[PDB]
Amino acid sequence: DIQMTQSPSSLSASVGDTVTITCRARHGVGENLNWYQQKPGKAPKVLIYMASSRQSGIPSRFRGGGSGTEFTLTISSLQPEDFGTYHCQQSYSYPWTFGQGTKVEIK
Amino acid sequence: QVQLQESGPGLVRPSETLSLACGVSYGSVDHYYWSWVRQPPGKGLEWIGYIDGYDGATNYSPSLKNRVTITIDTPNQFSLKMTSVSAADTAVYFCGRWNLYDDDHAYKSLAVWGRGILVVVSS
Amino acid sequence: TIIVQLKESVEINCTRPNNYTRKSIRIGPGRAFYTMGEIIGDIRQAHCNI
Amino acid sequence: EKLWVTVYYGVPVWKDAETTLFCASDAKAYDTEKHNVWATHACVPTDPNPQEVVLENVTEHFNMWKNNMVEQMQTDIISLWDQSLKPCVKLTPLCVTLNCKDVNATERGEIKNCSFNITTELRDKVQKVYALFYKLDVVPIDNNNTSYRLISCDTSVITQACPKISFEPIPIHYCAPAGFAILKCNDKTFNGKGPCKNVSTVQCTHGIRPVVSTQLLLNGSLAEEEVVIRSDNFTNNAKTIIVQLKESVEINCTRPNNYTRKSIRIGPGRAFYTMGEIIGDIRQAHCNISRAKWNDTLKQIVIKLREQFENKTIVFNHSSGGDPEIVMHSFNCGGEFFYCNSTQLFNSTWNNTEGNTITLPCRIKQIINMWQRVGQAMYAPPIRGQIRCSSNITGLLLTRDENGTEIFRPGGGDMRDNWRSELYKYKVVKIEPLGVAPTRCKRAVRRGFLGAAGSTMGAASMTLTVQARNLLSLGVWGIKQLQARVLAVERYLRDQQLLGIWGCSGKLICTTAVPWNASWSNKSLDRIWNNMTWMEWEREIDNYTSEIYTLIEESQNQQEK
Amino acid sequence: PIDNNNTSYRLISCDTSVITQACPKISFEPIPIHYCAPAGFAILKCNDKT
Amino acid sequence: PQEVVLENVTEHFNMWKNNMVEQMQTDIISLWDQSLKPCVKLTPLCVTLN
Amino acid sequence: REIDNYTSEIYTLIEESQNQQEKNEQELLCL
Amino acid sequence: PIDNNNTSYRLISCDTSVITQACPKISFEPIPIHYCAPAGFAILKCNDKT
Ligand SMILES: *[C@@H]1O[C@H](CO)[C@@H](O[C@@H]2O[C@H](CO)[C@@H](O[C@@H]3O[C@H](CO)[C@@H](O)[C@H](O[C@H]4O[C@H](CO)[C@@H](O)[C@H](O)[C@@H]4O[C@H]4O[C@H](CO)[C@@H](O)[C@H](O)[C@@H]4O)[C@@H]3O)[C@H](O)[C@H]2NC(C)=O)[C@H](O)[C@H]1NC(C)=O
Ligand SMILES: *[C@@H]1O[C@H](CO)[C@@H](O[C@@H]2O[C@H](CO)[C@@H](O[C@@H]3O[C@H](CO[C@H]4O[C@H](CO)[C@@H](O)[C@H](O)[C@@H]4O)[C@@H](O)[C@H](O[C@H]4O[C@H](CO)[C@@H](O)[C@H](O)[C@@H]4O)[C@@H]3O)[C@H](O)[C@H]2NC(C)=O)[C@H](O)[C@H]1NC(C)=O
Ligand SMILES: *[C@@H]1O[C@H](CO)[C@@H](O[C@@H]2O[C@H](CO)[C@@H](O[C@@H]3O[C@H](CO)[C@@H](O)[C@H](O[C@H]4O[C@H](CO)[C@@H](O)[C@H](O)[C@@H]4O)[C@@H]3O)[C@H](O)[C@H]2NC(C)=O)[C@H](O)[C@H]1NC(C)=O
Ligand SMILES: *[C@@H]1O[C@H](CO)[C@@H](O[C@@H]2O[C@H](CO)[C@@H](O)[C@H](O)[C@H]2NC(C)=O)[C@H](O)[C@H]1NC(C)=O
Ligand SMILES: *[C@@H]1O[C@H](CO)[C@@H](O[C@@H]2O[C@H](CO)[C@@H](O)[C@H](O)[C@H]2NC(C)=O)[C@H](O)[C@H]1NC(C)=O
Ligand SMILES: *[C@@H]1O[C@H](CO)[C@@H](O)[C@H](O)[C@H]1NC(C)=O
Ligand SMILES: *[C@@H]1O[C@H](CO)[C@@H](O)[C@H](O)[C@H]1NC(C)=O
Ligand SMILES: *[C@@H]1O[C@H](CO)[C@@H](O)[C@H](O)[C@H]1NC(C)=O
Ligand SMILES: *[C@@H]1O[C@H](CO)[C@@H](O)[C@H](O)[C@H]1NC(C)=O
Ligand SMILES: *[C@@H]1O[C@H](CO)[C@@H](O)[C@H](O)[C@H]1NC(C)=O
Ligand SMILES: *[C@@H]1O[C@H](CO)[C@@H](O)[C@H](O)[C@H]1NC(C)=O
Ligand SMILES: *[C@@H]1O[C@H](CO)[C@@H](O)[C@H](O)[C@H]1NC(C)=O
Ligand SMILES: *[C@@H]1O[C@H](CO)[C@@H](O)[C@H](O)[C@H]1NC(C)=O
Ligand SMILES: *[C@@H]1O[C@H](CO)[C@@H](O)[C@H](O)[C@H]1NC(C)=O
Ligand SMILES: *[C@@H]1O[C@H](CO)[C@@H](O)[C@H](O)[C@H]1NC(C)=O
Ligand SMILES: *[C@@H]1O[C@H](CO)[C@@H](O)[C@H](O)[C@H]1NC(C)=O
Ligand SMILES: *[C@@H]1O[C@H](CO)[C@@H](O)[C@H](O)[C@H]1NC(C)=O
Ligand SMILES: *[C@@H]1O[C@H](CO)[C@@H](O)[C@H](O)[C@H]1NC(C)=O
Ligand SMILES: *[C@@H]1O[C@H](CO)[C@@H](O)[C@H](O)[C@H]1NC(C)=O
Ligand SMILES: *[C@@H]1O[C@H](CO)[C@@H](O)[C@H](O)[C@H]1NC(C)=O
Repeated sequence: DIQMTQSPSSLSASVGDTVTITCRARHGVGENLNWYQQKPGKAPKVLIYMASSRQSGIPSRFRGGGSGTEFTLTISSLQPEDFGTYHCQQSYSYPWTFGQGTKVEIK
Repeated sequence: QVQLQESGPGLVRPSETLSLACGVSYGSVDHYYWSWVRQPPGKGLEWIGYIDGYDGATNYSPSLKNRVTITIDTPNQFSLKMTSVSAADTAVYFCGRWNLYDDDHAYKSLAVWGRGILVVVSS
Repeated sequence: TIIVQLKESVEINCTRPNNYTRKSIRIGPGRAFYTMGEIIGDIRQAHCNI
Repeated sequence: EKLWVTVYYGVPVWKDAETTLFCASDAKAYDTEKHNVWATHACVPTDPNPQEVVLENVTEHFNMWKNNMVEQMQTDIISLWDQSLKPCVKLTPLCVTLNCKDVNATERGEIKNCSFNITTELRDKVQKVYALFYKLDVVPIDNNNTSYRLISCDTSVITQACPKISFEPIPIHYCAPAGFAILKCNDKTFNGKGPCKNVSTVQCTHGIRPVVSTQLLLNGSLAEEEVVIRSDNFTNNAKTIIVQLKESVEINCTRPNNYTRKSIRIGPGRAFYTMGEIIGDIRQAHCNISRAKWNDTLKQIVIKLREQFENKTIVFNHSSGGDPEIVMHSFNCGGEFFYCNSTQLFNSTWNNTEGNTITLPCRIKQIINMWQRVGQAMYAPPIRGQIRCSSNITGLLLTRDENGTEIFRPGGGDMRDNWRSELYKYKVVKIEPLGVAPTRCKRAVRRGFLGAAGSTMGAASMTLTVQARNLLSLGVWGIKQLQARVLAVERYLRDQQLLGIWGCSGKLICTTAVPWNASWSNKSLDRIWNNMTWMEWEREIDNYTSEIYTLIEESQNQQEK
Repeated sequence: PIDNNNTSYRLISCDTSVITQACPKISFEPIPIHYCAPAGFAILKCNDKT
Repeated sequence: PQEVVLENVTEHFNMWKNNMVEQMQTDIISLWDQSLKPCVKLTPLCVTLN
Repeated sequence: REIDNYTSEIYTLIEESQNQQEKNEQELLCL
Repeated sequence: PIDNNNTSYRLISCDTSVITQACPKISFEPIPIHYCAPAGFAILKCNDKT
């Protein structure tokens, strides 16, 4: 039961800038961290698989990276549709826990 | 493109058993880890547990292990039975498919999600 | 072999109208065979329009 | 008063760079039976003369948290481990249901006696055998009866380590290839990030023991003056706090049981080595830490943390409950893999004597998922005999998590955090010996390599040969070494080709016909040849460097010929 | 032989090694091999009769 | 073959520490393993023989 | 073999005194 | 069809080789590839329209 902390807990940015979201595991987990995008009222969509790789259909603007305890999601050229709550997940050890998530608003 | 849809009662009493079904539309319950994840209002996601498809073996989160039974009742549907609910269990419950075969795109990530059913525990 | 290079291209629209579904049959730890399960909809011939 | 550009070959100027490094070992350090997992037989024997040239007037910014040497060492350790385990027995026939009975000591079922039905080398014969397994290696299947399965067999293929492959750490030296150098920070109490005043140049580093352990660093090296708290930001508790100790604390770990080694033949050419019978009684594996020494170690750590974190109360907690591979202290010694609860070491509040020894309980696990990776697993074969570890505690990895207090816990991230503890003093730099400076003409104590780096341009120009001499000279290390040699040759040959075009291939210093443009640097020769170092000079004309070379090719030989 | 005086046998060394069949197309005829030093090195030959 | 006789050169030869022999053995073993590698394994053949 | 104990000394002298000084004396003599 | 029986069938390639499954993550979409001269060589291009 690895506890996850995400930072910042509340995020806002203008259209077109580059933003980062940091996910921290209480224990080292190698590269086994997923990232999901949850739009309000909808189920989450998978964005990043093993820390850095992308899902087909997801534009190259969503880049992952990191290993061990520090993982980041970088969203370049942020678009209006990229609004909602981002979650990180630990695939390394069961239970596959999640962070509380960071809300991203469009200004 | 396989899709999943949760079905069940919206309200359960504080001492009854919660029974939620998940149907599969454009597909069937094949050899993936079929699982349930909880989202309490205002909180992040919590894993409930998964059941395999190759065999009937299941694996539940330890903190809920003694309160959760998951079985498959038909090739196009499986269900979560969570006993002894409490007020703390009010949440949106999501059904999903955990992909574990490496040669696909999700080496270990819930890759097919449902829409989510809101279950409220109240008197 | 006679290689013919055209001045203008010809548009070819090829379609596989059948949808199908995909099922995983496990072969061993961490590995599976991916095959078709049940066909959804009518059976229609794949074809190309020139 | 007119100045002309002069080309100097052998300039002691270097820049931060990443490159592939090679390994060296002290002597063979093997008996031809150990076949060390780190492939030390393929490393170049070390040079008995370590060089070590102290650079006067050189202050260099070091950053242990962005050091490429750590990422490269971690990559090399993973690659070597995978290459070593690859040609070994794959335990695919063992994904069977185990019928396990608890072993009753004369623990609570820590060792289980599991019987199962597998094939023999003859394939058409099926044998019933039994073996002893640790509780952590067997997971219940279906209901709560005696049926068990191996912890990872369902998702990955467990590879049995070849019994001839030793896991004993032997110090490994990371030398840089020709054309590159390693700078070492010799400050007694280096913060881990920032300028270092006492900088030395050494082609190789000291021996580093590739010890795989968590929470507490074993062996390695100690601090010279005091306990040093490194970390990165400190305010951000997400970063790992690396603590280097001044004095070692002796830790005596042991496994007292005397198991047999039963070889069960699995298939043609393949055998499974497992635990057979238990000789003597069953006693718990454990680890002894002197209480007073640990007490003073924490006293020093709390003092340093209090200084860093202001006068707050420091409270040490143990790790959260969970899978032993994640939350327990772990190490490998004697060939055996130990996991210890490590809860008696971080259980105190320091604010502002029951026993003299801390005995930690430990467990043995044979199926190990190392490097925080899934999809592959190793089975650790039985060693036979009692294990004596007798290791040194030389450092800690602490993490941090509200009534005016701060909570620290044993922890850390991936193995890179351990390598930083040894690699915090080293930086890799690329040598660029070719520099240009104005002179008046138209067309010593034998300091070691880069010893003139902190000197003025004058007098430093009298040591060009010293830097010039160091531009030259099928597994993981073989191909990487061949690539490094070819790339060093290409770099040297490219510099020689540039000099040949300029007509300076036979000259260390050559004067060209290109006048000095005052827009490049409106400075007199006294302002250039004195006061400035070659590093500062190359920085000042870095944005104009490409222009100077163009003029040399555009003029001089292009017209002189 | 296995199973004492029974007619059961196994192939030799099966229990200790993985037997690889030599490809029938592979010839074992010895062909003289000359060893040559890399450029920059040399081989000295002793011509003393005894 | 060239072959240059070295006048006035007396040299010390020692066959028992000659690296050329170890190098030849390594090459011979590597060649056998290379040749046998792309061939049929007889693992299924380890059966009880009557 | 006789010079094998002084070879590094001779090489150190030749480069140091013959090519880093010839190249400075020539640099100064042009004037 | 592997027998006179009109309900027996086998994979087309089974009888000659083991069939390797393509990983679904692998995309077969063609991507432009450029060939570049190595050092020591040059690539000439003919620009004659016809
Ligand atoms: C000659 O050139 C033409 C023009 O470029 C080529 O025609 C294009 O062909 C590609 C496919 O080869 C096609 O791209 C698809 O368009 C669909 C339109 O909706 C998309 O839905 C589809 O997306 C899927 O594939 C992408 C490939 O990476 C994924 O990124 C994406 O997430 C989708 O993934 C689905 O499919 C993959 C299959 O591998 C699967 O793994 C996933 O799980 C998921 O099911 C593609 O983007 C272009 O649209 C065509 N162009 C036009 C203008 O129509 C033509 O093919 C070339 N000739 C030849 C012989 O190849
Ligand atoms: C690291 O950095 C320091 C600080 O910059 C350098 O120290 C300077 O070094 C230069 C070169 O040696 C010094 O300049 C010389 O100073 C001499 C005076 O010092 C002498 O006399 C005192 C008397 O008290 C003695 O104590 C002392 O030891 C010296 O013997 C001058 O005599 C020199 O001039 C002569 O030589 C120059 C050579 O170019 C000629 O041009 C002159 O005509 C004349 O013959 C010269 O000025 C400088 O003073 C030092 N600075 C400081 C602050 O100490 C280190 O050298 C440098 N280290 C390295 C390895 O680069
Ligand atoms: C930190 O460094 C210390 C040393 O300073 C190190 O402790 C050493 O560990 C090694 C192995 O872990 C010990 O070596 C063993 O010593 C016994 C003594 O009898 C030998 O029998 C052992 O031989 C085994 O392996 C052989 C080869 O396979 C077998 O033939 C044999 O039967 C045995 O299985 C082996 O040599 C060494 O003695 C200790 N040193 C001391 C002083 O006790 C410690 O392990 C290092 N820390 C870590 C975490 O590695
Ligand atoms: C292919 O054959 C299988 C079995 O022969 C069919 O699966 C059956 O589908 C019916 C649909 O009503 C079910 O009631 C049966 O229980 C299924 N049987 C089995 C064994 O799975 C499948 O539908 C056929 N598919 C096609 C496209 O013809
Ligand atoms: C583990 O179980 C096996 C049986 O599966 C035990 O083996 C038998 O042990 C008894 C008493 O030691 C012997 O009389 C039998 O001859 C053994 N049978 C075989 C087939 O070897 C084994 O002793 C148990 N081991 C432990 C440590 O409890
Ligand atoms: C396949 O599915 C699509 C979904 O839009 C549908 O339009 C199409 O008709 C289906 N194919 C056939 C052959 O019915
Ligand atoms: C091709 O042409 C036929 C003509 O009947 C039409 O029905 C079909 O839809 C066309 N296919 C596509 C892919 O446009
Ligand atoms: C398999 O092992 C069990 C013991 O767990 C034994 O009772 C059973 O007979 C074995 N099966 C065969 C076919 O020998
Ligand atoms: C710098 O480090 C070297 C390492 O040998 C040491 O001898 C020297 O005294 C140190 N100098 C200072 C000023 O710390
Ligand atoms: C452990 O510490 C003692 C302290 O005296 C020292 O002598 C010994 O060499 C150290 N061992 C290692 C492996 O660092
Ligand atoms: C350290 O962490 C704090 C947390 O608020 C952050 O604001 C600050 O920028 C960080 N500093 C560095 C140097 O990373
Ligand atoms: C362990 O058991 C073996 C069994 O042969 C015995 O020879 C050896 O002395 C035992 N060792 C100890 C330390 O009891
Ligand atoms: C560890 O300390 C305990 C204290 O009771 C002692 O019995 C045991 O023998 C010691 N073990 C070692 C390996 O020194
Ligand atoms: C560890 O064992 C050695 C054996 O010589 C002993 O000297 C040392 O005091 C022991 N240390 C601890 C902490 O038990
Ligand atoms: C260790 O330090 C704590 C600090 O509270 C103290 O209570 C304890 O008595 C000390 N133990 C020893 C053995 O010095
Ligand atoms: C950490 O230690 C404190 C006492 O210092 C204790 O109250 C607290 O519950 C511990 N934390 C956890 C998570 O158990
Ligand atoms: C460590 O020991 C304590 C002693 O109370 C126990 O509660 C805890 O569960 C143990 N933890 C592990 C991970 O074994
Ligand atoms: C921490 O020390 C106290 C001292 O009273 C003890 O009661 C407690 O059990 C210790 N905690 C653990 C986890 O052993
Ligand atoms: C000497 O170097 C310093 C470096 O900051 C610079 O400010 C100063 O102007 C330089 N002096 C000359 C004469 O170039
Ligand atoms: C010496 O060696 C040369 C090698 O060419 C050979 O022809 C000649 O006969 C040798 N003579 C003696 C005396 O061994």
